[PDB]
Amino acid sequence: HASETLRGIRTQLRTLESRVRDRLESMLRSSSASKMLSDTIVTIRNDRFVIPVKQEYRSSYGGIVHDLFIEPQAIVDMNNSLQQAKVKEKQEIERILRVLTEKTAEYTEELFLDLQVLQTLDFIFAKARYAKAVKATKPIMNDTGFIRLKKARHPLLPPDQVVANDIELGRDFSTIVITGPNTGGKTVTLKTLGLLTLMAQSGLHIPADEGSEAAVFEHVFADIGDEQSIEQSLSTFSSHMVNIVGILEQVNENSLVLFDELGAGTDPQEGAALAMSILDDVHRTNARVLATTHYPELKAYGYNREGVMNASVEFDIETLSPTYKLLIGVPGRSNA
Amino acid sequence: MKAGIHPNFKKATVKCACGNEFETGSVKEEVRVEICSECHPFYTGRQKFASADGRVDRFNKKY
Amino acid sequence: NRLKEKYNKEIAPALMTKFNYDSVMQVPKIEKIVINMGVGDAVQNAKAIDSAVEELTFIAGQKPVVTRAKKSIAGFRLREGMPIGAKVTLRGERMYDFLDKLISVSLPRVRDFRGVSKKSFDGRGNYTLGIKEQLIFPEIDYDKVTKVRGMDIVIVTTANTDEEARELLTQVGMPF
Amino acid sequence: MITKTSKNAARLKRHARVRAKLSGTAERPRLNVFRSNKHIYAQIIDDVNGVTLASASTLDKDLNVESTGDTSAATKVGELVAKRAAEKGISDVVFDRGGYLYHGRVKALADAAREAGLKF
RNA sequence: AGUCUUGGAGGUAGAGCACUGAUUGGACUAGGGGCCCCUACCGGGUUACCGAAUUCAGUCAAACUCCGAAUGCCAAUGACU
RNA sequence: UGGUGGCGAUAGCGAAGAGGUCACACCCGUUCCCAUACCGAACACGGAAGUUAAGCUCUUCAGCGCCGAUGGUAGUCGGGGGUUUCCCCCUGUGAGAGUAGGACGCCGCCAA
Repeated sequence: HASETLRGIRTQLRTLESRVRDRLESMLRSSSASKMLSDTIVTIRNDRFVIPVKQEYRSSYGGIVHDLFIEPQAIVDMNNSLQQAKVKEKQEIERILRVLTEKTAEYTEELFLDLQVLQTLDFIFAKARYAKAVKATKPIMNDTGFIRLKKARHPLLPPDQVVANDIELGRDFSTIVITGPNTGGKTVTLKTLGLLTLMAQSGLHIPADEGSEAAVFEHVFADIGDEQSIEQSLSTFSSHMVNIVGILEQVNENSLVLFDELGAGTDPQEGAALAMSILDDVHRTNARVLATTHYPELKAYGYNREGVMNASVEFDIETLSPTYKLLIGVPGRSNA
Repeated sequence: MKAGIHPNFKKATVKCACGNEFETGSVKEEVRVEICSECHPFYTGRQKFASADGRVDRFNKKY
Repeated sequence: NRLKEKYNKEIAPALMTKFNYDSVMQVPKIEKIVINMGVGDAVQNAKAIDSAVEELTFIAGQKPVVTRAKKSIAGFRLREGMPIGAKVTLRGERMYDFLDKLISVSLPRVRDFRGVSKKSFDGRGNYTLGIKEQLIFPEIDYDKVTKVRGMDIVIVTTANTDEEARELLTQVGMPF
Repeated sequence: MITKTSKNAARLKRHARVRAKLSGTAERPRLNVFRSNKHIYAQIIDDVNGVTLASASTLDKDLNVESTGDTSAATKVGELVAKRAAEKGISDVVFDRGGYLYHGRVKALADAAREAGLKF
């Protein structure tokens, strides 16, 4: 149905092949000729139908010896016509492929616009399938630099292993200092606030409950590092200090800043003094700050400064285990 | 199958140097090989080395 | 297995649809594979008959037969009843395993294998060879190999024409 | 294109080879047995007149079994043939194995006939 | 014993190629000789110089018959001499 | 339809169609019975995934092959004759091939 020429070539091929088979069969049912053959059956050599032939019978035949195997002279013309029909076939197919190229060339704008529409829809629908797949809510997303992660969860933990915490920042206070011994909830609270902020600022739903709010920061800053390897505790203090210097050069009122154990890896009094002075420097920019510390001196910090709030992580002395529950407004006590 | 006149047939995992694994009932419990079907170039279609070196001479008129 | 399922699921249906057969079992089938050794060199080496008999038992567990001269000849110093060559008939899982081993190792193991003979179709629909090397595939124990004369293999099929047999062999994997 | 003759041809050549020496006459009729891929049939015939005296098969409605080609089915067919030959007082019979080996179902039927009382 | 009657065994004259042999002409013919070209007796171009085999037609056979008489022999039932 | 016998291939070879839901065969494997100078190829062991291609049945034809007249002819028992390495006449008998024609089968038993 592509072209009448292609239909005629298909008819020529099938009729010429049928004439080949009928001519071979008329040779093969001839009783006088059956003596000269190896077999009364068709065979193929070199992309041709051929007769199988007795080697001693050679000079009796009218045909091309392939191998005996012989292509009879009356069928050479038929096979040549079939070859010309294959040439006409591939010419027809290349012509039709050029016509299809033209018909695609006519609808270029439609194909590109449909491709853009479907890539937009696949992007939108994949985001929404992810948002349903982690059972997550739309954050109420604001220019006021304000956060309220209701019952917030660390996204990288299992939903049954994680502990849910209310985190609120950037309304009554711009800075929170989480105080207390190095219990595994301090750093996890920092990473939770940071992860959920980057998720939310990308329009990906967060593991926090309905009516949660999150902030449209112009920048996010982090000094969250592992104390890697005791061959390098001053490479840790120095690495933190180099990162802190880089944060202090760039921070503004539209920034989130996350600080893990400010001034760690040195003398605790100098570390606490550095930490207070760095927090005061950043706090004056009206940046949103979450900091952790084990330093006792920083337990007084959020009582003595307007716009700062103290927090701690709850610890069970009866089990010797962290509860990972954040207590906002309560400074951490030591239990050593 | 006569009794005891023939050796015991055992399923073996024919191995190749290229990693191809073939299984055939053989006398040996295992058969290590270097060139399997796919490893041999003829089975790889137009082999790269052969298809590259099979060019005809050009009289060496480069110089 | 590894060959029976492949055949029944790819070669039979495809070939049936290609050749437009009027029945299911009209598809040509490989009935058997006969392996022969041919040698009357036994005249000069009486122990040569033992050769290719211990090798054939390892090639295929089926013990060969000590075929004997059906007619005497003076040109070859032969007398009727003297042993000449060996015969083996593989029918069943044995022939499938032999085909698998062959295709997988023997042909690719040959150094100068390229475009096997197309000629050696019977006309009738069978396919016929005389491997000239006695150590073609690994079960021949190169170390224990002393003589170098290979084997006759004769593939027999129910094909009524050479064309359909060629198609069957090519679809099976015969690298023509 | 390997071809092989049908088993029935071989069976007929064997049956003719057997009949070349034995035959059924009065007071000594034959006992033919025919194997089928799903059944088995037995007949008592007089070669002199070309007339059958009694017959049986796995298709009979009496003494039937679901095996249809088992040693037990052959034994029951032989018992039924012997019962028929007792009802029709021939009192004697000669066994005509239809080229089949006296190994399996044929042997079972013959033993059934012997146990019933058909003296060969 | 003779025949009127029937049924037999049989391979002789006759005829014949359906076996085994001899053989004539025609069509075809693998293959072998001769001019030879270069030329590893490898490749060809030809021959009415011969020709296995097949085919068409046509001949002959005590020790050749796909066939087969007339006569002669055996005996029987019914019959006359 | 299957099994089983007689009748001289007028039955047989060759070419084309239709039949398996039953029945008969193809077919699936070898644990059991049995086996192959090698083998489930054959013979056996149990069954029914599918197949009417083949085997087997019903049809068609005169192509190989077969049967096959009448008449005449050759030959010939007996009698007779002649130029007698042979021939002729009479009573009777009577070939082969060739044809005309027939034929792609007839009947007996048993089960369904």
